[PDB]
Amino acid sequence: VSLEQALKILKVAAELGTTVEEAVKRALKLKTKLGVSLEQALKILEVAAELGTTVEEAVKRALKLKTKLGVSLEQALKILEVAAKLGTTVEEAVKRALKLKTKLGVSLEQALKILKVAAELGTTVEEAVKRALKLKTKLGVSLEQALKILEVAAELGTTVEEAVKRALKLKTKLGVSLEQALKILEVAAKLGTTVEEAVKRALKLKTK
Repeated sequence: VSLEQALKILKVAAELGTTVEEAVKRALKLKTKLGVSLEQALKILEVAAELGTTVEEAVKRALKLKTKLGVSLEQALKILEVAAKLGTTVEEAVKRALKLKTKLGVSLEQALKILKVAAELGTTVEEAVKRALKLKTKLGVSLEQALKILEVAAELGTTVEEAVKRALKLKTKLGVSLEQALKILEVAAKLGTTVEEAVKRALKLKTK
């Protein structure tokens, strides 16, 4: 059990309002029923809790999208998730994700993350791009990392500079990457706990 998966578990349980044991059971049931990875199974459970629908409907609509557009399951699930957060149809979420790809030269995956981040911030797309591009240039991070920093600052209710400060203090305290430090911070905020506590549980959970 990876630290990323363990953190993903804590977070999904929180999103679901269950204990982690119950979340895990639910995720292992799906994994077997679909022959998917644990990572995928948790993504499906996350999307149902963000859709405010059933695990079963999420799955149903995802495979419909998979077959319809020929995308991966992950991609189908982000699309469903972005459309929900945008309040739009998936046809419309896909149209905007393509107009962003063209407008910037980025992948579908990246377009969709931008759209989601703008939605979460309640900012325009153009303004989210501006903020992400500025971090990209100030710290030499990838686009995706710039976007993770944006969300986490929001989640915390602090500035991206203080988000960055803390994440770097974690890379240092624990010897993890920047991505992992951002996940841990996202996860402690979501759980409403200190990062020490989140990590302790994550390590504690890493006997699954």
